[PDB]
Amino acid sequence: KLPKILIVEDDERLARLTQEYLIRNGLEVGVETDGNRAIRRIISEQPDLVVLDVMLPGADGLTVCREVRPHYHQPILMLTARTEDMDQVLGLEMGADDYVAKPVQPRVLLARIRALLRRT
Amino acid sequence: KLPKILIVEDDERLARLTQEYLIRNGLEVGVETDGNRAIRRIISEQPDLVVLDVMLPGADGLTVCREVRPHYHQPILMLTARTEDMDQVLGLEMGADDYVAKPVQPRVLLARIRALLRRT
Ligand SMILES: [Ca+2]
Ligand SMILES: [Ca+2]
Ligand SMILES: [Ca+2]
Ligand SMILES: [Ca+2]
Ligand SMILES: [Cl-]
Repeated sequence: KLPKILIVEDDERLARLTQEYLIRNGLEVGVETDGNRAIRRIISEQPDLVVLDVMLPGADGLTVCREVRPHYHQPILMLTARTEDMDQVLGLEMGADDYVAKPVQPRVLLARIRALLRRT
Repeated sequence: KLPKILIVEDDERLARLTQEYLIRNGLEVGVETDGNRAIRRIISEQPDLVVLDVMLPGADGLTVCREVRPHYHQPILMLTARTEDMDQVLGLEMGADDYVAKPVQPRVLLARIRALLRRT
Protein backbone atom coordinates (compact mmCIF):
# COMPACT_ATOMS: atom_id res chain seq x y z
CA LYS A 1 0.00 0.00 0.00
CA LEU A 2 3.10 2.30 0.18
CA PRO A 3 3.71 4.08 -3.18
CA LYS A 4 6.84 2.62 -4.87
CA ILE A 5 9.29 5.27 -6.22
CA LEU A 6 12.34 4.58 -8.42
CA ILE A 7 15.02 7.31 -8.34
CA VAL A 8 17.12 7.15 -11.54
CA GLU A 9 20.15 9.35 -10.72
CA ASP A 10 23.93 8.83 -11.35
CA ASP A 11 24.88 11.21 -8.46
CA GLU A 12 24.88 8.49 -5.72
CA ARG A 13 25.27 10.99 -2.81
CA LEU A 14 22.16 13.05 -3.79
CA ALA A 15 20.17 9.88 -4.71
CA ARG A 16 20.70 8.33 -1.22
CA LEU A 17 19.92 11.64 0.59
CA THR A 18 16.64 11.85 -1.41
CA GLN A 19 15.83 8.11 -0.91
CA GLU A 20 16.20 8.41 2.92
CA TYR A 21 13.96 11.55 3.09
CA LEU A 22 11.22 9.92 0.93
CA ILE A 23 11.34 6.62 2.93
CA ARG A 24 10.88 8.63 6.18
CA ASN A 25 7.72 10.08 4.48
CA GLY A 26 5.80 6.83 3.74
CA LEU A 27 7.31 5.93 0.34
CA GLU A 28 9.07 2.66 -0.71
CA VAL A 29 12.15 3.88 -2.67
CA GLY A 30 14.70 2.16 -4.94
CA VAL A 31 17.74 3.73 -6.68
CA GLU A 32 19.08 3.05 -10.23
CA THR A 33 22.20 4.78 -11.65
CA ASP A 34 22.10 3.46 -15.28
CA GLY A 35 19.65 4.42 -18.08
CA ASN A 36 19.81 1.02 -19.86
CA ARG A 37 19.11 -0.93 -16.61
CA ALA A 38 16.52 1.75 -15.69
CA ILE A 39 14.54 0.97 -18.91
CA ARG A 40 14.32 -2.79 -18.11
CA ARG A 41 13.79 -2.10 -14.38
CA ILE A 42 10.96 0.48 -14.90
CA ILE A 43 9.14 -1.95 -17.29
CA SER A 44 9.73 -5.06 -15.08
CA GLU A 45 9.11 -3.58 -11.56
CA GLN A 46 6.42 -1.04 -12.70
CA PRO A 47 7.11 1.50 -9.90
CA ASP A 48 4.20 3.90 -9.07
CA LEU A 49 6.44 6.87 -10.11
CA VAL A 50 9.93 7.51 -11.54
CA VAL A 51 12.21 10.42 -10.57
CA LEU A 52 14.42 10.60 -13.68
CA ASP A 53 17.72 12.49 -14.10
CA VAL A 54 18.34 13.88 -17.64
CA MET A 55 22.01 12.87 -18.00
CA LEU A 56 22.87 9.26 -17.13
CA PRO A 57 25.55 6.64 -17.93
CA GLY A 58 24.02 4.73 -20.87
CA ALA A 59 20.55 5.90 -22.05
CA ASP A 60 19.85 9.57 -21.15
CA GLY A 61 16.51 10.63 -19.54
CA LEU A 62 14.76 11.41 -22.87
CA THR A 63 15.67 7.92 -24.20
CA VAL A 64 14.46 6.25 -20.96
CA CYS A 65 11.17 8.18 -21.23
CA ARG A 66 10.73 7.22 -24.93
CA GLU A 67 11.52 3.49 -24.36
CA VAL A 68 9.30 2.92 -21.26
CA ARG A 69 6.18 4.99 -22.26
CA PRO A 70 4.72 2.22 -24.52
CA HIS A 71 4.91 -0.24 -21.54
CA TYR A 72 4.82 2.13 -18.51
CA HIS A 73 1.79 4.42 -17.94
CA GLN A 74 2.73 5.87 -14.50
CA PRO A 75 4.09 9.39 -13.83
CA ILE A 76 7.68 10.44 -14.72
CA LEU A 77 9.20 13.44 -12.87
CA MET A 78 12.38 14.68 -14.59
CA LEU A 79 15.21 16.52 -12.74
CA THR A 80 17.84 18.77 -14.41
CA ALA A 81 21.09 20.38 -13.15
CA ARG A 82 20.79 23.24 -15.72
CA THR A 83 17.61 25.20 -16.68
CA GLU A 84 17.39 25.33 -20.53
CA ASP A 85 13.90 25.89 -22.09
CA MET A 86 14.53 23.55 -25.08
CA ASP A 87 15.29 20.49 -22.91
CA GLN A 88 12.31 21.27 -20.64
CA VAL A 89 9.88 21.45 -23.61
CA LEU A 90 11.37 18.27 -25.15
CA GLY A 91 11.14 16.31 -21.85
CA LEU A 92 7.46 17.24 -21.32
CA GLU A 93 6.50 16.71 -25.00
CA MET A 94 8.31 13.35 -24.91
CA GLY A 95 5.90 12.18 -22.21
CA ALA A 96 7.40 13.31 -18.85
CA ASP A 97 4.76 14.63 -16.35
CA ASP A 98 7.00 17.22 -14.64
CA TYR A 99 10.46 18.75 -15.14
CA VAL A 100 12.22 20.26 -12.09
CA ALA A 101 15.54 22.14 -11.79
CA LYS A 102 18.12 20.87 -9.26
CA PRO A 103 18.67 21.54 -6.49
CA VAL A 104 15.08 20.94 -5.24
CA GLN A 105 14.08 21.19 -1.55
CA PRO A 106 13.24 17.64 -0.32
CA ARG A 107 9.76 18.73 0.90
CA VAL A 108 8.98 20.24 -2.59
CA LEU A 109 10.05 16.99 -4.31
CA LEU A 110 7.68 15.05 -1.97
CA ALA A 111 4.80 17.50 -2.72
CA ARG A 112 5.37 17.10 -6.52
CA ILE A 113 5.50 13.28 -6.12
CA ARG A 114 2.19 13.33 -4.18
CA ALA A 115 0.59 15.72 -6.76
CA LEU A 116 1.57 13.40 -9.67
CA LEU A 117 0.25 10.29 -7.83
CA ARG A 118 -3.17 11.99 -7.30
CA ARG A 119 -3.96 11.56 -11.04
CA THR A 120 -3.02 7.83 -11.56
CA LYS B 1 0.75 -1.73 -55.04
CA LEU B 2 1.74 2.01 -55.29
CA PRO B 3 3.33 3.77 -52.24
CA LYS B 4 0.46 4.59 -49.77
CA ILE B 5 0.49 8.16 -48.33
CA LEU B 6 -1.77 9.49 -45.56
CA ILE B 7 -2.18 13.30 -45.53
CA VAL B 8 -3.19 14.43 -42.02
CA GLU B 9 -4.33 18.05 -42.55
CA ASP B 10 -7.41 19.82 -41.09
CA ASP B 11 -7.19 22.43 -43.92
CA GLU B 12 -9.48 20.25 -46.12
CA ARG B 13 -8.89 22.54 -49.19
CA LEU B 14 -5.04 22.24 -49.23
CA ALA B 15 -5.29 18.52 -48.31
CA ARG B 16 -7.47 17.77 -51.38
CA LEU B 17 -5.31 19.88 -53.78
CA THR B 18 -2.17 18.08 -52.49
CA GLN B 19 -3.96 14.68 -52.69
CA GLU B 20 -4.97 15.35 -56.36
CA TYR B 21 -1.37 16.32 -57.31
CA LEU B 22 0.23 13.28 -55.59
CA ILE B 23 -2.31 10.79 -57.09
CA ARG B 24 -1.62 12.30 -60.58
CA ASN B 25 2.10 11.61 -59.80
CA GLY B 26 1.73 7.84 -59.06
CA LEU B 27 0.89 7.65 -55.32
CA GLU B 28 -2.17 6.20 -53.50
CA VAL B 29 -3.31 9.02 -51.16
CA GLY B 30 -5.80 9.21 -48.27
CA VAL B 31 -6.77 12.30 -46.19
CA GLU B 32 -7.47 12.52 -42.41
CA THR B 33 -8.47 15.79 -40.64
CA ASP B 34 -8.59 14.65 -36.96
CA GLY B 35 -5.51 13.88 -34.82
CA ASN B 36 -7.19 11.16 -32.67
CA ARG B 37 -8.53 9.42 -35.82
CA ALA B 38 -5.05 9.80 -37.45
CA ILE B 39 -3.43 7.87 -34.54
CA ARG B 40 -5.80 4.85 -34.92
CA ARG B 41 -5.68 5.02 -38.77
CA ILE B 42 -1.86 5.26 -38.97
CA ILE B 43 -1.42 2.24 -36.63
CA SER B 44 -4.10 0.05 -38.33
CA GLU B 45 -3.58 1.03 -42.04
CA GLN B 46 0.26 1.30 -41.81
CA PRO B 47 0.72 3.81 -44.70
CA ASP B 48 4.20 3.97 -46.37
CA LEU B 49 4.53 7.64 -45.29
CA VAL B 50 2.49 10.25 -43.36
CA VAL B 51 2.37 13.99 -44.19
CA LEU B 52 1.48 15.43 -40.72
CA ASP B 53 0.18 18.95 -39.91
CA VAL B 54 1.42 20.14 -36.47
CA MET B 55 -1.96 21.73 -35.66
CA LEU B 56 -5.04 19.48 -35.78
CA PRO B 57 -8.48 19.22 -34.09
CA GLY B 58 -8.03 16.64 -31.35
CA ALA B 59 -4.44 15.38 -30.95
CA ASP B 60 -1.66 17.84 -31.96
CA GLY B 61 1.05 16.64 -34.42
CA LEU B 62 3.58 16.06 -31.61
CA THR B 63 0.98 13.86 -29.80
CA VAL B 64 0.31 11.93 -33.07
CA CYS B 65 4.08 11.21 -33.41
CA ARG B 66 4.47 10.23 -29.75
CA GLU B 67 1.48 7.80 -29.89
CA VAL B 68 2.13 6.15 -33.31
CA ARG B 69 5.95 5.77 -33.08
CA PRO B 70 5.84 2.64 -30.81
CA HIS B 71 3.65 0.87 -33.46
CA TYR B 72 4.54 2.74 -36.69
CA HIS B 73 8.11 2.95 -38.04
CA GLN B 74 7.62 4.47 -41.55
CA PRO B 75 8.57 8.09 -42.40
CA ILE B 76 6.64 11.11 -41.00
CA LEU B 77 6.95 14.45 -42.88
CA MET B 78 5.67 17.25 -40.65
CA LEU B 79 4.17 20.48 -42.03
CA THR B 80 3.53 23.83 -40.22
CA ALA B 81 1.43 26.84 -41.38
CA ARG B 82 3.35 29.13 -38.98
CA THR B 83 6.96 28.57 -37.84
CA GLU B 84 7.14 28.79 -33.99
CA ASP B 85 10.44 28.87 -32.01
CA MET B 86 11.88 25.37 -31.36
CA ASP B 87 9.21 23.71 -33.54
CA GLN B 88 11.60 21.87 -35.95
CA VAL B 89 13.85 20.44 -33.18
CA LEU B 90 10.83 19.15 -31.18
CA GLY B 91 9.23 17.40 -34.19
CA LEU B 92 12.50 15.82 -35.39
CA GLU B 93 13.41 14.75 -31.79
CA MET B 94 9.87 13.33 -31.35
CA GLY B 95 10.48 10.99 -34.29
CA ALA B 96 9.49 12.99 -37.39
CA ASP B 97 11.83 12.58 -40.39
CA ASP B 98 11.36 16.06 -41.91
CA TYR B 99 9.72 19.39 -40.96
CA VAL B 100 8.60 21.81 -43.71
CA ALA B 101 7.00 25.27 -43.52
CA LYS B 102 3.92 25.86 -45.73
CA PRO B 103 3.37 26.91 -48.40
CA VAL B 104 5.32 24.04 -50.06
CA GLN B 105 5.35 23.80 -53.89
CA PRO B 106 3.64 20.46 -54.77
CA ARG B 107 6.69 19.30 -56.82
CA VAL B 108 8.96 19.96 -53.79
CA LEU B 109 6.62 17.96 -51.54
CA LEU B 110 6.75 15.05 -54.06
CA ALA B 111 10.59 15.21 -54.10
CA ARG B 112 10.66 15.17 -50.23
CA ILE B 113 8.21 12.19 -50.07
CA ARG B 114 10.41 10.26 -52.55
CA ALA B 115 13.60 11.09 -50.58
CA LEU B 116 11.98 9.80 -47.33
CA LEU B 117 10.73 6.59 -49.03
CA ARG B 118 14.35 5.86 -50.15
CA ARG B 119 15.36 5.69 -46.40
CA THR B 120 13.03 2.62 -45.99
CA1 LIG C 1 23.40 13.03 -14.12
CA1 LIG D 1 24.41 8.87 -21.40
CA1 LIG E 1 -3.90 22.85 -39.14
CA1 LIG F 1 -5.67 20.14 -31.29
CL1 LIG G 1 17.48 -0.15 -5.19
